[PDB]
Amino acid sequence: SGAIYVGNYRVVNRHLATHNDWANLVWEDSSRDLLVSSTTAQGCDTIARCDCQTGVYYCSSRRKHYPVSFSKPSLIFVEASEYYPARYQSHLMLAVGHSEPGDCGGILRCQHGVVGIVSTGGNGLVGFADVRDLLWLDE
Ligand SMILES: CS(=O)(=O)c1ccc(Br)cc1CC(=O)N1CCC[C@H](C(N)=O)C1
Ligand SMILES: [Zn+2]
Repeated sequence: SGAIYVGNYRVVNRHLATHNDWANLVWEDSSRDLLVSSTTAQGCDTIARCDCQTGVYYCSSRRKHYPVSFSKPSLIFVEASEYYPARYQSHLMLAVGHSEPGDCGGILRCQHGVVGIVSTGGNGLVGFADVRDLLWLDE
């Protein structure tokens, strides 16, 4: 579980969004597994605007942060689940690192700020849904 709080926005995995998130919906994209809802309180997370391919992510199944090299956002095939049929997830980045069900929502950060959140994984890999192209989160 986990979310990004920037300005008047909350960014969470779309498959884990709550009733409040859907009642206060700003934007959602099932192909990216992302949903953004509005908040009354102000958020101070900084979003990175870069093309970093290294960073650090939070892994809740280990209560630890790990450094990773990750790929550029692209379309990657993702297996069926209680949340989605089999499909290509877009804007997804892969890294070699530990992740297991329950880890979605962990933040990936580089020196510039928040890069994305855990969205997929398994087999010694971890997948992150990128948020660096959503320029409107800041303004
Ligand atoms: C594939 S797994 O070994 O069950 C796993 C491992 C790590 C992590 Br983080 C998570 C899982 C499950 C997984 O990737 N899901 C379920 C939730 C929605 C995801 C999606 N973006 O379509 C796909
Ligand atoms: Zn960066």
